[PDB]
Amino acid sequence: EPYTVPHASTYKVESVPQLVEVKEALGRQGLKDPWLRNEVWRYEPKAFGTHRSRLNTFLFRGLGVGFCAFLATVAVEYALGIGK
Amino acid sequence: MLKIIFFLLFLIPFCFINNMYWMVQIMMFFISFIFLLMNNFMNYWSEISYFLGCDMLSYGLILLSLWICSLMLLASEMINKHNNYKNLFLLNIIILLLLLILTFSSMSLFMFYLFFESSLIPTLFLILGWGYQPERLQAGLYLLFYTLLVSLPMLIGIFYLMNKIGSMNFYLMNNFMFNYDLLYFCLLCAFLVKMPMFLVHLWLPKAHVEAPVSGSMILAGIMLKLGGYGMLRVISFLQLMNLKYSFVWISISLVGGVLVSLVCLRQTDLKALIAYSSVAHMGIVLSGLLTMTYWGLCGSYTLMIAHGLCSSGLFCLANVSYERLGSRSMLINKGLLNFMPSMTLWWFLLSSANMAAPPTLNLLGEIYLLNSIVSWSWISMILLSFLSFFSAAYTLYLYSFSQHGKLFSGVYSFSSGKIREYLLMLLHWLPLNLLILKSESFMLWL
Amino acid sequence: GNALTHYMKPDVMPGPDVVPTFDPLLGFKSRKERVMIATQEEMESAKLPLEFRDYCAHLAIAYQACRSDTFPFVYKCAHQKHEYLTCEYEDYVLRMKEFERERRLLERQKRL
Amino acid sequence: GWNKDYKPGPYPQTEKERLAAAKKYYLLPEEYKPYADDGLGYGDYPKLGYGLGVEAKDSYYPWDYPEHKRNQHEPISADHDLYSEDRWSQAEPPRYSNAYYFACFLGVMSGCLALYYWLDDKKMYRPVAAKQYPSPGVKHYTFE
Amino acid sequence: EEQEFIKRKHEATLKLRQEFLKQSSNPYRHATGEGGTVFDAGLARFQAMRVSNYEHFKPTGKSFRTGLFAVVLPIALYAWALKAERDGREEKYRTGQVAYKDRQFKFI
Amino acid sequence: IIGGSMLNWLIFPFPYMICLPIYMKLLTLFVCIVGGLFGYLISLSNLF
Amino acid sequence: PRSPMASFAESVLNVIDGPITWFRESIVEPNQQKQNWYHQRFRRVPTIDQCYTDDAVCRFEADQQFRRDRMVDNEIVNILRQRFEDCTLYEAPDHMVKCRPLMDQYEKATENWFIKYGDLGGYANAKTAYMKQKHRLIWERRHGPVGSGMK
Amino acid sequence: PPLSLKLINERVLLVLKLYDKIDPSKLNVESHFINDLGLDSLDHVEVIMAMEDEFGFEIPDSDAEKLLKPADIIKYVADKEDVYE
Amino acid sequence: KSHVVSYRNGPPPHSKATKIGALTVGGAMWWWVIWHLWHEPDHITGEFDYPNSRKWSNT
Amino acid sequence: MPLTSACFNVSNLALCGMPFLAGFYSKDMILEIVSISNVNMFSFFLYY
Amino acid sequence: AQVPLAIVSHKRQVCSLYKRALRNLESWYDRRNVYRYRAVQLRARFDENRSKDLGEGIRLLACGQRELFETRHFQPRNFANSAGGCAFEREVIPPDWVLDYWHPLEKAQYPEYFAKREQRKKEFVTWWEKQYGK
Repeated sequence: EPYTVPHASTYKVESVPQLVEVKEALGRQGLKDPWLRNEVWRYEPKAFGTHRSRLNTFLFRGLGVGFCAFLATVAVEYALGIGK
Repeated sequence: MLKIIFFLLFLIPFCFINNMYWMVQIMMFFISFIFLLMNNFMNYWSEISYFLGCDMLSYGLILLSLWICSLMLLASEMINKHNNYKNLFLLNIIILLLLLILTFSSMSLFMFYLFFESSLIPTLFLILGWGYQPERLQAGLYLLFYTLLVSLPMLIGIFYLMNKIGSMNFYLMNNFMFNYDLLYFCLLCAFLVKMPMFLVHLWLPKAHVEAPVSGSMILAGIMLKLGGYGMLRVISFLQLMNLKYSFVWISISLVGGVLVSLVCLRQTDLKALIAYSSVAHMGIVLSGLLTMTYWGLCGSYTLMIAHGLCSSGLFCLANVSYERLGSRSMLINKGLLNFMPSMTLWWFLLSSANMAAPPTLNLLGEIYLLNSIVSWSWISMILLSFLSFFSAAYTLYLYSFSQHGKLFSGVYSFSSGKIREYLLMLLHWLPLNLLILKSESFMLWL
Repeated sequence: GNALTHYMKPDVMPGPDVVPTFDPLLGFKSRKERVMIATQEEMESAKLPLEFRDYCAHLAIAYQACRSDTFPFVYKCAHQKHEYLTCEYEDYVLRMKEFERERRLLERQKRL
Repeated sequence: GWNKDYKPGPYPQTEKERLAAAKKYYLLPEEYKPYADDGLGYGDYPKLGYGLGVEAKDSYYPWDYPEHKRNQHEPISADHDLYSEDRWSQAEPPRYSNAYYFACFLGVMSGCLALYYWLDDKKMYRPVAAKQYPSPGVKHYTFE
Repeated sequence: EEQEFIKRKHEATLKLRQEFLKQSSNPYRHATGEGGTVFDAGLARFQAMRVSNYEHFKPTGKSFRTGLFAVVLPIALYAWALKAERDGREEKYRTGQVAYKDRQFKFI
Repeated sequence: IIGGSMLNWLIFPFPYMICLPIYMKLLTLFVCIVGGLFGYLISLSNLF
Repeated sequence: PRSPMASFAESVLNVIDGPITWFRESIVEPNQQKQNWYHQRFRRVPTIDQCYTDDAVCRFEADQQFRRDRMVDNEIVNILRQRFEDCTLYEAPDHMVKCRPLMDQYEKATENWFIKYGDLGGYANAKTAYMKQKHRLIWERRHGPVGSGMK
Repeated sequence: PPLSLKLINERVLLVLKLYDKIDPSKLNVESHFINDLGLDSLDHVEVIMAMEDEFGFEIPDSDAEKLLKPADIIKYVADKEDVYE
Repeated sequence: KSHVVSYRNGPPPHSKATKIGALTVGGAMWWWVIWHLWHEPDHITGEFDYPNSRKWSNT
Repeated sequence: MPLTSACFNVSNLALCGMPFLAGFYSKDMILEIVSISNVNMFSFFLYY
Repeated sequence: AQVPLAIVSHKRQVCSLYKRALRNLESWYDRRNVYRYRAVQLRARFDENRSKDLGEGIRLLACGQRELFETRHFQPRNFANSAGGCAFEREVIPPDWVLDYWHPLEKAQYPEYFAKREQRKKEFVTWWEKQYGK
């Protein structure tokens, strides 16, 4: 079998991340949204986290290692004899 | 050169003896190998037999003639399949070969003209005895009568030259110069039809389209070059008169070049593309030649040789399609990269040489000719640019559409590539790469 | 301190790449002369391109020695670069000071 | 048959010939429409296609030869090339008209070009002195 | 919708779809292996018209103006320009105005 | 990652000396940065 | 050998030069026969001026002399070009050092070469060249320096 | 990876169970659009349009009219992707 | 095409070694960036001060 | 892809001229050479 | 198999218009949160005028079509693995008879395939004989 598919009982349009808010900002128009249940697995927690969190994950992927290895190199040039 | 001549005569019997298609073929290549060995010439006439000489200009032309004349037999084997009078075919070819040798070595103008116009017959046999289209009839009418209708009239110019000169060896004319204003047109135009010229291109597409692989290879491979070889020998004494009236010829050639290239784009037949293409290249050759400058002439000699080779190979390609998919059309022929990918390599290469991609003796030509014309008149550049541009343009289209698109649905199973055709394509191209190493023999003749 | 005012006063602003035009006035700066260190013969053999064959070439050939000495790691050859660009920088200070000097010598006579 | 066997007839000049020719080309009696035959015409050859483009034709229709989006017996347009997807043709109507495309390009080019040359007249710079060169007889004065 | 123009074409034009399939799938002439293609009228029509339309050509004002401005005026004008410029340049040359220093293309 | 460094230390025997105004040398950084601001702002859009 | 890699490039230079020069001394010198090949000296010929109106053999002899002389003088232009070529390559600063002092030889060579051979085109034989000089001499004597129009 | 006929079926079923404006319980797999689903003139193509986005290809404009059932949709996807086997 | 093709889910959690490969790839970039930064932070600044035309007294 | 994402970062920053990467070594040196040399308005403004 | 007729009903000229519109929303709005908003806002615009006279329907097309054409994204979301895709139709395969012309040693790599190939071929002949009774 290639993969598996859930039943769609889990796919609740009540997905919290401001899909209800756009439901509200629609509600002022008050028309409907029948397909919105698709976007549940779309914007799901721990799939991709927050966009700012994702940007944190990306724009800073190895800064901690960089600074640590940087400080080690600083110690090397300080004590190895390079001096200043 | 009588060595070659007697060799060919003693090859003639093999046509009668049965099953000598391949024995004849090897012999023609072997004598070509022998004629290769015989090479020491300078600008002066050399190897002066009874009335046969040889020179830079004639030596390479003969080698191409022997070269192409042997490659006929590789090209055409359906004659053997059909048993379509292989004996007459072989006899026709050899007879043609002898005439070419004697045409290119005739040290007299009249001897040259005699063999030149004697070649009218054996070529006509080659188309008519083995043609395919019903147009073969009217095509033969076009070929023969366009030629004779002007090729005969130079006969007067030749005799008039005799009366005023006393002989017709080429060196003897060079000593003199004529400006009677009819001698010029009568000789020039008479050669221009066989060149051919854009305004008298008319016959040439027809002759190529309804002629076999062999005849078409001959037609585009020598006949056009043979016209040019005469020009190179004869314009020596037409200079002053040429200078007065030359702008007309260079204009129509250059103008016709861009036009015929646009005809190629719109054309829809493999032989028609190549036929028009060959007219285009021989347009530029006619231009550099009529410039008469050193660069033009020495380059013209080269481009005639290289153009003949590339035109032949492209005709073998056209034969291949015609012999698999049984129809010359662009529409039917397509996507062959899927059916003969190792062949499409050769399609690309021969196309490459025709658009002047190095290392290519063709390309070596256009540098020489384009330098000549540009020096002769800066105005030319405005059309030289477009002429080469559209030259490559249709060649691109020919290569792509024929080999690239999705296959054709209705196509009945046909055999795949084979050693004869593969070796045929290498043989036409690989020397076209070889020669650049030693262009000096094919580059210097003046 | 810009270039747009040229279009308004194409006279007042001296222009680009302009030679001095009031150097005779020795009551101000420019009383001493240039100084040549690297002889043109050594410079010739130095192969220094003419675009740089100017008064700051002695250090230039000095650097070439540094780089031809320890070429595999040019990064070691740092101080030679540091000095050379400084010697050039001082020339640039003279370039500016020449610009405003001929500006000054221009202004004191402008309205006069 | 051969080409001379298939040579198109002269332009049909009465209604019966129109009926015959439309059948000659398998076209319906109104589908058939010969060229103007005014002096550079093919005569009875039908005048088809010539639309915006071949790829405008149906993308998903069942085609005998998808290559050119062509079914079986059907009169090929006299200008099949010059309208083929491999040649001058598109799939959808253009957004604007010819003058728009050329004008939007070239009008901008002319203006920006001319405005540049105006500004080249005023070529800005850094106010620095002329580059000094050692040479015979040159005596630039040190600020000392 | 013309009242069945699309339909009227539909009936016959969908018949030969099957014959194309019969031809293409034909095991027998595909077995012969001689190459060739199922005949196609549009192709045959197209080749014949492509090779022959002179018998249709009527030499009228249209064709004359078309051809005249197609090559003739191009050929004449370009040739005239070439001759005119060369006449000027050669005139300077035979006058000897430009000596053997300034002139260009000394080597062709 | 090392990038130009290897070349930068081995191509210029005569590194071009550039002592410019601070409002020019640094300007290359901020006229640069405002592009990224716009690139990541104009993309980020609220629904309505 | 101050520089490190240059002190190494020498090492491969010793590597490459080693076997080849060994091969030269090892399987050439003990396997070479001595033979000599000289260089033509074609006798002069009575040029077109000398030969008679219709002396076809003599005229043919003159042209061949003209062609060979053309091929050499044709060349002397090239060699001077190659010579100037070297100088411009001499040193990056060294262009004006010897361009004009060396090029001008090439300049004179071109103009002289043009005058003798130039402007004739292919097929040009001794006759057309020789008479062109005659025409130029007449022009110089009558209308003065070429490059002045006429009077 | 290849595609499994049963999974194609469950997948069209998943979206159909997902689509609100259809009868929520997703009545018999062979539910005709105008009969019990009640899918209007425009609701029908909304079905096709989601199927498109889900299965990574446009359905032809008229050929949607051939698709008159979720069984058809499976049958059309199957003809595309070699699912019979 | 690829041996991992999930359905309506994030990536199948891959090995730490591949995670280590990425983190080090970004880390090497950062290490060198700060490496250069501290070693020659002045370079971003104009390497030389900018003296003033007015401040230059008239000798 | 944290590797491809990270690598695509390195290409961006080299191309974006983030300091002490490829763009910074190259784009920088060009732009102040534009400053040093007298140039045209559009050419100046357009580079930035 | 059946090749459909080309006749079209005003319902289809209006519904496929809705289809193209949904596409034109995509090419101009991407974020699925943004999309479903505007797609359903589009529906109201196709719903407020649900049932009108034929004549008004013709004017409705006279406006509807222009909106698409005048508001078409210059880069429509052309579909990846379908006709017009950015990589669709990447390669082609020739008719099987090419496999029929393998050199016997070339044939000698997959005998089991070629054996079954030979069998299926004869059974196809029977099938084609059936196809219209030959």
